[PDB]
Amino acid sequence: GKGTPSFGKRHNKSHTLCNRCGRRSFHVQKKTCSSCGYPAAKTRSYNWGAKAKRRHTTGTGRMRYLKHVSRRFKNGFQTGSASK
Amino acid sequence: AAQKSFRIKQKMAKAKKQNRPLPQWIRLRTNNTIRYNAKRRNWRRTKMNI
Amino acid sequence: AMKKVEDGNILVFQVSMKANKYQIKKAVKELYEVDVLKVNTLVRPNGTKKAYVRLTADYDALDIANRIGYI
Amino acid sequence: AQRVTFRRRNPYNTRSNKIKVVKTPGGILRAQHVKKLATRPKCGDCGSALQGISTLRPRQYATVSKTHKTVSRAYGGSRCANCVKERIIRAFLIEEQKIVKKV
Amino acid sequence: RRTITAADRRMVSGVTEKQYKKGMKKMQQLEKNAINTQIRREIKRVNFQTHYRDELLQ
RNA sequence: AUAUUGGCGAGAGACCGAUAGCGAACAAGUACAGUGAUGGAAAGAUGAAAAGAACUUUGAAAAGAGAGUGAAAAAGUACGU
RNA sequence: CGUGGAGGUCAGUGACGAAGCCUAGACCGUAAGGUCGGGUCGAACGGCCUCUAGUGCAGAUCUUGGUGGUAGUAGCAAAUAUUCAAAUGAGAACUUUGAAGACUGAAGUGGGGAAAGGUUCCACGUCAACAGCAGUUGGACGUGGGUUAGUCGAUCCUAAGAGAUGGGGAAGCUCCGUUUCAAAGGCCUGAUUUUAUGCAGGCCACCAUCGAAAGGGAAUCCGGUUAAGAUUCCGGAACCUGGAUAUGGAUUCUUCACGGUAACGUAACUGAAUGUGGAGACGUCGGCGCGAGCCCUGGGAGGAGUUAUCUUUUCUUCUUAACAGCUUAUCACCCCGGAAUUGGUUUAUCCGGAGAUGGGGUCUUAUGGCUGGAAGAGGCCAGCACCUUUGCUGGCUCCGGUGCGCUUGUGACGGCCCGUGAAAAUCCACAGGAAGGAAUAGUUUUCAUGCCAGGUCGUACUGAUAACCGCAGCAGGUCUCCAAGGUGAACAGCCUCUAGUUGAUAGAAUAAUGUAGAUAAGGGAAGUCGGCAAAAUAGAUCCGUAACUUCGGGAUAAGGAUUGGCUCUAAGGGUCGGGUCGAUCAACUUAGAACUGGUACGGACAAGGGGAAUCUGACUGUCUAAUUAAAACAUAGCAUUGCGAUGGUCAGAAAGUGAUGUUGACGCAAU
RNA sequence: CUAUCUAGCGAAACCACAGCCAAGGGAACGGGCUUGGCAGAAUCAGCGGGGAAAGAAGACCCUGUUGAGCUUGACUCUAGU
RNA sequence: UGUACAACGGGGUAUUGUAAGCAGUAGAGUAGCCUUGUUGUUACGAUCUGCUGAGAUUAAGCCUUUGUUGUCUGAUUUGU
RNA sequence: AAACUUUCAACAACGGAUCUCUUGGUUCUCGCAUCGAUGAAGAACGCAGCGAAAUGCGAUACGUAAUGUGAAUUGCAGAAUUCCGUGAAUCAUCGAAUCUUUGAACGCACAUUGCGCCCCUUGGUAUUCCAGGGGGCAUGCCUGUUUGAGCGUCAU
Ligand SMILES: [Zn+2]
Ligand SMILES: [Zn+2]
Repeated sequence: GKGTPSFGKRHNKSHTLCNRCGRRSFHVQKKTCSSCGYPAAKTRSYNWGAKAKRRHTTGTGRMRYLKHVSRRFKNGFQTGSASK
Repeated sequence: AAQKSFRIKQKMAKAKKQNRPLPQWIRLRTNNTIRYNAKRRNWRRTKMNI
Repeated sequence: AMKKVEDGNILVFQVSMKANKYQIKKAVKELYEVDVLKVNTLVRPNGTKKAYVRLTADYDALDIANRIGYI
Repeated sequence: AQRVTFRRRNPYNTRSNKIKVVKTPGGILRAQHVKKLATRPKCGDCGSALQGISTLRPRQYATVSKTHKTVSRAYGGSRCANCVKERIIRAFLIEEQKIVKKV
Repeated sequence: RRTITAADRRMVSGVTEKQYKKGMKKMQQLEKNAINTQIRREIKRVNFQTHYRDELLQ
């Protein structure tokens, strides 16, 4: 049977977790993630996946550092002691 | 499985600590829209694909 | 755990996941001024670590845990 | 207490995961896991086995004495006694024939 | 040699036991309402098979 | 001088007004499906104020009937009409 | 006429109730539609002149959402089966306990595990939802507890393979290749502490790295313990590695042992660069031998059961770990000797002047025995006390036998091959003889003993007719280990012990038609496309068996008879005195004869229908997972074609690029 | 064992409105129309004539200035050699 | 509250085929005794014979009874 | 005749339309130019007295320091006049710091919480062994320093 039986022989993964996006996309017979070529330096992105370019792009996360630069520019990238 | 990794175990631990209800004192706040926990998960219904 | 204390000569701690049975040994040798002889660690499924230390005879774990404040 | 189990996590009957039942002091059967047998050291020339040399496994040869691994002769431990005989006769006879051809 | 329970932990943090009960009941109810809705709103296009073979020609 | 459906900050509209308008007015790129690429939702309104129904009684209990709060329970969290 | 919004206007209506909504209540208009009253309800909305559009729905197998009739209907019917009383509770066909009955029937409904799942494990509390009925129950809900490793595994090695560097290609994302056309590198003495190097003093020419929780691999066992963990914990007893280091012993003043004919031995007994060798390291089948565990069985010490009668009876406990010391063998080898009248020899036909037989010895130590561990543990029984803690006391825990038995391991051999049945880490030894060393002294850390340490991650549970996948608590599917008794050839089927379950919505009734399973007078394929389906035959022993034939088969050909139970006889072996006969142990197999019965007897289960001919494909095998298993495909065999490497066939975008090719015409490639 | 009756649980296909016939005519075979026959609540188990019964925007045929797989000495070109 | 009904029991009828148990001087033949026996005798021994056309079952959709025991006013609706 | 079926109304139900609302979108316009090897964007894990999220944050962990404000946070408990003050606060501001494991990701590798090397230091009798703490080890390229190579080449 090509169905209800042959869904029974499904117990070994062709995918596991990428260390750069954290989802089950790391093909392991070949070692490349399918949503961001991990060994590759560039993140996988194509301009036909314009939805995918919202689920991963800037603004999605914390923006630990980049959230503060408009605050720092406004003040002129000043430094030193706050004030009296 | 039994002979597992640590990444997996760590994620399972997270999913455990997530598998609790909503604390009732949340519901008494002054502007609250949260009635229950909708990100709830149990091994019968939904498998976490890790 | 409070059974393994008073039955054995054991203390049971929660320790930092980065520790390695040697740091633990020296930490108990330092903070509580005892002399362990055997550590057995494991990871709990809340992602924490648990440490069963066994204290040498001539150190009683009840006398220690009363000194701490959890009996 | 028949119908034993394995004691390790290799349920598949390889050469490494062999067992042997034993009746313990509890009066119950239990499966103890043997380790693989030891093949005799062979000779370098004739390829036959060595007489006087323990049959252990390799890294177990490090724990035992020199007497369990050798024999009091020239190529002892590595070559058969008769191969040595054939190695000595040859050497004498050659070096004497060359003398015979010199004078 | 014991003092603490979750009940004594939640006594101070607002809800007592009868309010825990009365909260759980409505919490469960609002969890079940959405299930009734999800089943209704899926029931149409759950049985929609992409490649059903229709074992009948003659 | 020019460009600018991106980012930061501002101002407005003969625009949509919760099946509309961004996919998302809400813990939405969330839940969930798929091996994976990818796909991808639903769901806003008690009332001015919780004053969110003390107390009595039947009931195994939910709940009910009386009472009571309220301007109004023909607003009782399943709550605007 | 009407709708959403815009500009003007009625100094427009309105919380003394706007808008909206219901109204077989009213009026106007041909009509689109407008207005009014009532009820409901609670905050904004209209008329008029004009502007402007996302402006008017019965429809589109329309989109989304919601709701009906059919319908309290089909139907909840595989998996042999449930019942009585009590306890709990609001409530019990379904929970718990007890008694009964029964099932899986050791290729299991048992006990564990790999993938996978992820806390489903255990407890306390609980029933709104889930468990297609119920539910006081639960893999559900709520709160919490829970996974202890120097020895198990990963980690380390490498296989098929993947993949950077240098380089070369490519517009480029990136590709080739993996030691290549690279200046690819550490490691040790003097120099004695400057340890930077003068020489040293030379060592292949290597040269990433990843890749197996089933291959390779350093080292562990018993008992006990928990709600749930344990080769991890407690107790006891051991081992390995890496390091330190001190005594004892050994050896040496002629510095680096001694014996033995020999195979070889021992508590030990320097040995560098380099080189070499071995183990790691290997198919499959068959029978033979040996062992372990199990099965069977005798005697005895204890306990339980039946007993109207019989039963020296039926059941059951009587155990001994890793590790360690001593001894223990098939093969092989050494010494003495010198074989045809050829002998020795295995189930199996090999072996000997290249030295058999024979006499005497050496080693390997799988394995076995004895002892230590280890009886003190565990088990069986009796006895005295207590909620303290749950304890205390006493006794026994012994001696055997048997085998084509079962599983398994292992050895010596044999057969099979145009098939000859992984590598590497790692460990050891040997050859060689560098350098070094002594007298209370030096080497000994491969002799014995002693000291220290042994990290990180996994470790619960199921492993499936409820924990994985299949939309699900699906009759499907998914790797493997252990494996009792009887019947019998048999792990078949049938019954049973240990262990586990007794779950699947139930009750009552017994109509048609059905599903599954059976029977049938007489005839016997007339039915039918057609003997589809079903039946008959079926096992073992003896007799007897054709044409045809590639001489191997056909063949269980066909075709006949027998088969139980009971009482017997005989032959088949081993011991010990008789055979250049006797007492005794232990066997399951064969043949025969009587007797006997409602002529029955492979008594249930299990279990071939046969024959004559034609068409076709040689055979075994393969495919259309889910309509076609076939005469198609394949096959061996036959033939043909190209190609002598600057090559044939094929590849790649290209390349200092690749498959065949670890190849070479008895080959590769194409038909 | 079902079906059947009962306690509990409880869907789906399908559905213009619906559901007695004959003849007539008619899109040439009506459940409805016309003329006649007839006609009495509510209904259970069965049945398989009918509802040109349900399933599926016929698959055969044809048309389309719609395509695709395949072949060749079709037209136009092409890797390679 | 009766020639009433039922549960049992009894009798008939019917089917099967001669029960358990006891006895035997039956019983191929083997093992023990002593006379060595036209059954000599004892033990086992499927089976055979007698009690035994016994025993078992017999209305559940058979017949009969005159024995034992027991039962016999619960609910609803209906009017020219 | 009632049940039943149908129609209408009232009340109640199912269901969530209409009306009103709107911290949301969409579109137009104006201004500004500001990521990263000083380790970005993004990811994993974890952090609160009681939180699963969202938001914030990083073992200094819904935050510390500093500046301004000048008495709150509030769901509960806890704090409490420090409240005529170097001072409350999920405040605002933000110029000092922290910033786990990662990621271009940089010692090697990574389906592993795997394996190394150098320096300083501490402990264990220890330059060598084990462990702990702190700091470093990527590649290409440039400028420069140092060392070295090549009968390429000069003078001696
Ligand atoms: Zn990724
Ligand atoms: Zn040799």
